[PDB]
Amino acid sequence: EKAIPKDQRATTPYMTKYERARILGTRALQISMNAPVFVDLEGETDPLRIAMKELAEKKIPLVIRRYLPDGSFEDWSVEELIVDL
Amino acid sequence: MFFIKDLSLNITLHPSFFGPRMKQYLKTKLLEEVEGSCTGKFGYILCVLDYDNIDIQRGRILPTDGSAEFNVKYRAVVFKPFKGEVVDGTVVSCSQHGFEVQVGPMKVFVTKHLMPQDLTFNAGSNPPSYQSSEDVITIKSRIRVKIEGCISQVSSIHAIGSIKEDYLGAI
Amino acid sequence: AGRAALYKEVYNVIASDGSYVNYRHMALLVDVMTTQGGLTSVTRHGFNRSNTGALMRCSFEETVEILFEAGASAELDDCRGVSENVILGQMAPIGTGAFDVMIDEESLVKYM
Amino acid sequence: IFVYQNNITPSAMKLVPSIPPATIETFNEAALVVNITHHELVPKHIRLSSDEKRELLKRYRLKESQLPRIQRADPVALYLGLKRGEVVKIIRKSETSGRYASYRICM
Amino acid sequence: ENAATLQLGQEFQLKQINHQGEEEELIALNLSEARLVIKEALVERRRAFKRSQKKTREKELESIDVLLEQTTGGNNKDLKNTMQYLTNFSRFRDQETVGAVIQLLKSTGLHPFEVAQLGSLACDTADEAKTLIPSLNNKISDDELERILKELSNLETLY
Amino acid sequence: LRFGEMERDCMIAHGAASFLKERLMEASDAFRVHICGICGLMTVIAKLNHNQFECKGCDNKIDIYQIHIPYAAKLLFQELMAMNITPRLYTDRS
Amino acid sequence: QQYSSAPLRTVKEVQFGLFSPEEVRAISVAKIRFPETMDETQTRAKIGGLNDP
Amino acid sequence: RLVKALEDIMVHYDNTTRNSLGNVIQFIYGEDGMDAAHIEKQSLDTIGGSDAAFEK
Amino acid sequence: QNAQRDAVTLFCCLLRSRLATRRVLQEYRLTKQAFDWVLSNIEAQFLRSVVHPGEMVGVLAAQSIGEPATQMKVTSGVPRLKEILNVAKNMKTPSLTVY
Amino acid sequence: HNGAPHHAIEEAESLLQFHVATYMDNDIAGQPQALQKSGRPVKSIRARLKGKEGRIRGNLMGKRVDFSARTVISGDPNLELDQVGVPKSIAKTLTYPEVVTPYNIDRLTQLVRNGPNEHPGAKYVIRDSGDRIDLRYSKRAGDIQLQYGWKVERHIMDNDPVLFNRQPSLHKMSMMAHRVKVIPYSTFRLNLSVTSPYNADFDGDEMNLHVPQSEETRAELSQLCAVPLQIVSPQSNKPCMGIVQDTLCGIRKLTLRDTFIELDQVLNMLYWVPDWDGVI
DNA sequence: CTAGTACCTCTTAAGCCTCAATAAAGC
DNA sequence: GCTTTATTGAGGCTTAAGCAGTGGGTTCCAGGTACTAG
Ligand SMILES: [Mg+2]
Ligand SMILES: [Zn+2]
Repeated sequence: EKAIPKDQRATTPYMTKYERARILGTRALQISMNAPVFVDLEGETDPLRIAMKELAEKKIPLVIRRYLPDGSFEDWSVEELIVDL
Repeated sequence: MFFIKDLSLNITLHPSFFGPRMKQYLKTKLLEEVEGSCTGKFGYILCVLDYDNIDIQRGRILPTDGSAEFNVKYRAVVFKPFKGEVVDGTVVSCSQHGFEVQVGPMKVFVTKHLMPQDLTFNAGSNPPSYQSSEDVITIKSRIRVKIEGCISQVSSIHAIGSIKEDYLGAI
Repeated sequence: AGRAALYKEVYNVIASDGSYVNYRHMALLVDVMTTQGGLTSVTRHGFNRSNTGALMRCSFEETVEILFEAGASAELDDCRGVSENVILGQMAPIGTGAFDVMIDEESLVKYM
Repeated sequence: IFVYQNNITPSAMKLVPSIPPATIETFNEAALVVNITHHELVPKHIRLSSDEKRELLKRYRLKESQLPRIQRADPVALYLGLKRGEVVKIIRKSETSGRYASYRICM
Repeated sequence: ENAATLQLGQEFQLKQINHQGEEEELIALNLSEARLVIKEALVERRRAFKRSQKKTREKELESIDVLLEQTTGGNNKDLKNTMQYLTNFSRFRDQETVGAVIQLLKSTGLHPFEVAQLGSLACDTADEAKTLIPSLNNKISDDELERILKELSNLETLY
Repeated sequence: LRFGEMERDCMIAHGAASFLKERLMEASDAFRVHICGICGLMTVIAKLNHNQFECKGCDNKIDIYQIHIPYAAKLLFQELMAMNITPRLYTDRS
Repeated sequence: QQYSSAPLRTVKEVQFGLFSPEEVRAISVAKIRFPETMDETQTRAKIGGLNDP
Repeated sequence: RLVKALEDIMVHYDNTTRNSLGNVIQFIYGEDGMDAAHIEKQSLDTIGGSDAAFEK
Repeated sequence: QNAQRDAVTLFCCLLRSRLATRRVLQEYRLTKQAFDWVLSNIEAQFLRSVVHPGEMVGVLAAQSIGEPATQMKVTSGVPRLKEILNVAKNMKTPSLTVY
Repeated sequence: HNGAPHHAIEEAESLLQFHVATYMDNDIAGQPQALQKSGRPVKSIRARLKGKEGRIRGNLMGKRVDFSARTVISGDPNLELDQVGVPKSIAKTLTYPEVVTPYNIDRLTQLVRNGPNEHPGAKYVIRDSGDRIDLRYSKRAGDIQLQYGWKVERHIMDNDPVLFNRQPSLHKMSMMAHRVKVIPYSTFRLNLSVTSPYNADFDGDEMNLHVPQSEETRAELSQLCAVPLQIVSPQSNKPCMGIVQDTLCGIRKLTLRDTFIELDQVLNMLYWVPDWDGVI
């Protein structure tokens, strides 16, 4: 019951800097552990650069759970989030 | 005792196994855990149904580790004996203290002091058996006995029963 | 009115030497000092006397007395505070740690 | 509403709760000589109905104790006669924003 | 302590929770229904494996054994023993019979465990049934108990 | 070096929760402790070689969860236990 | 440090209730009755005492 | 002392500054909800100017 | 909606003061494309200026209030800040102003 | 058990209570403090949890760190704003556990072959099982073949984010991330401007450098707390870090209308700007 | 005789109990 | 009309608090006394 539907979300759709940093770190950690890469690499080996490129191309399949103080959580996909930075 | 209920299982997966087939792989790890499981809390897990309808919740990523923790909720049928119930089984072995009866995935033992007076052990037949004034018991026999006590093991369940009320024994 | 006077005094003392501090910080300070019914002084007898997490107040000057009080009252801590997570060595609900990151199994297939 | 000149003996104070259904408030002549609300520092206080309180809690998703607390003997509460579990909205003028709306619930 | 006097444990409550949080009534099943659901689960597993890889007491036992070996075979030897125990002394072989039995038991509205025992255990006299489950003594009328017992006996399959 | 309280709050302001967790749990003393799901006490007998888990305080067999915490945390918990204060570590919210 | 089969999950709440003497006895595997911290010859720890194995 | 008092206060996704207990210190972060760094000193023309200047 | 409108009231006043027809046409000579670009840039900057969720507002406020004190008739300076933070039932140099 | 006179029993009970109280709380107000056999008061659990030296504020709120260094700081105009000089010895001692991957397998193998003694190398190679093998103690370091999933403690290289801080962290901007630049000297070197947020004076001031040990930490430091991101100070909503004293004087002198520059100096100044477009 | 071995030895913030007055109820 | 009450408050005494980090040089194996083993 606490979970809110996909619509009727009061959180800001625009990506937060903390969320961007967390997603980049998680993607870099996964890539460093021999995880699949969804974007072709043009002579690039740094995990952080690959994560940034994937975020730019919105190829990151991670999720963000916006947690309200009460406890309810709202799910947001990386693709729909807008990267202002 | 043949009860269908929802069970939640937490499964850890390495981030390396992240391809499309991971789901199937995850399912395999589910098949290697629920089958053969025997816990005193939830009893013995019998089977898991609706394999194609299994729903997996979004995986949980550790704060620092790259492993993904998925909480999968599935409907499964489990078995758990209770004191005072009567169940039927097949004799598996014979001994001086009594004969063990395999029933389902569990074993049942009957105390000698709680046996009919007419019933008596006999070693004159190969293998040793029991003779009664109006019943015959051997290794290959269906015996219905009442369970009076239950013992829980790490990966096994044992039952202690007796045959004193009427209509019990060979049927 | 007391909160407004406290904010004005804080602004005056900060600007006495010419230093400039944004209004938001002073507003937050006065709000936290006035969030309760009265004015909660920033001391061991003020906010440290509230009903926050036991470990959070333990990290303040009063260390063992608060533990004894919690034991007597059997206080329950939800571990939502920074101090609780720091002591437990877990990612506190702060910024990056406030939320959690999951995996979409439906987008993964199409992204592959 | 009852207003005294010098002071109120404790006997009247303990007798006041003798009438639950009827609420009686005691005020000092000196205290009411000058209206507090006319002061610039005090913002505008508006009483909220039970339905308004429920709607506010539902929208913001707050409990009774999460809202800011205000003393029972607060001069503003006495002026408005706020009761226990009553939420009052405070509208204030600030330099950073044109106005700000907060809420306070009596403890 | 768990016994036959309806003093279930902290988890075996009369109500159960659902994946969506809804509360439902506990539902039990008999041996025939258990076998049917197990067979359906095995068929579903076989279909899943096939799609993933793409891109009279003498013959039924062999088919069940080979099906178990093909999928979820070899992980544990207890599954085969349980399957043999269920199959060797089963009562109903047709889905219609078990469906009718469960539909009839639904009308009774008794505790799921009691109806499961009645549909699984065999009784012939009122006194035997009463002593079998002393707790369920002043719950079911003698006439109703006799009627349900004779109906269950008649519904028994002839193997 | 010592990670001072001032640095701790500065990093908290920075919002680098992961950095603080790594610093206070990986770059510093690291311990793994077992707690029951009913009594929530670190006094759990866990033979990893035999994979046998059992707590004398509570009659439970398999209700044990492992948690990674600094050695200082368990030291403080034991000291509190000496003072008849029992921090009941639970993995779920009541 | 060593492989463990117990599930891994961070703590979410910490109750601070009192420690009952009965719980102390139940959890206290050993007993202390020898003030000496070591046995004779200072080779083995006192049995059922301080610094017991 | 200030750090200890203000340690638990954080702004959530609802733009309300709340402590560990969840009490709302401010329904809006600084009565504006904007980021402190982005704030800058700017002049308001409406406040200044005479009636004739405002008209023209 | 009311809270959102109240919060951005000052910024709306600023926009009306600056983005006035007289100013846009007399003081400025912006065109359709230029005006649209200005509106889009203003909107984007305002959206970026929103407070980032999860930021430790309390810790930032504590640091901002503490740094000036370290940098630094009527009592003032560090003693005044300490008195204000504390309950300070007794006043060293109490004062009152009446107009 | 040997007869209870009830007189000495009270004294024994009081002594036991005093001993228990001292054990749980050595310092009792208005009561004598138990004295240890040696010339020091007996330490109790309550004393062990009192403050700075207590476990709460001595081992939980603030605890020692393994991967970190502390040393003096010196000015360096020839370093970028986000770039901090690092001694070669400190870089060798400090290490990062980079996991073996196909992308940089050759680089990690070369670093391992170099060995701990050589700065561009490593000192440990963590295997899959988790056991750590030292390279200096092992004479067959060059014969070890790296495998996927392993981790190697490689020396910090260039463009490696690391936090730099000064012990008096009065404000938020006193701890910021910098890109490591290895230098052949035993003194940390940082940009001139970052002195203002750190309040650095170079008069023997000692600062601390912390090296991240995970990808998550590196990403968070690069994205959350980075010197370019810390230029704007929320404390006064203005840039706390700016030009420095001598640089300010030089730029003021340069901007003077009466200041003219010869062709040679103009060309050199144009070339100095790394991002100069190229047109004079 | 001689030498081991142990046993004794400066500036505030809250709590509480202890004092001096004051209006009402018993009688 | 007089006596005995619950209440109000006001200070003495008390128990608490007391920036962060780091480099170094000194000192403790404690004194006497009696009982007992080689
Ligand atoms: Mg200096
Ligand atoms: Zn336990």
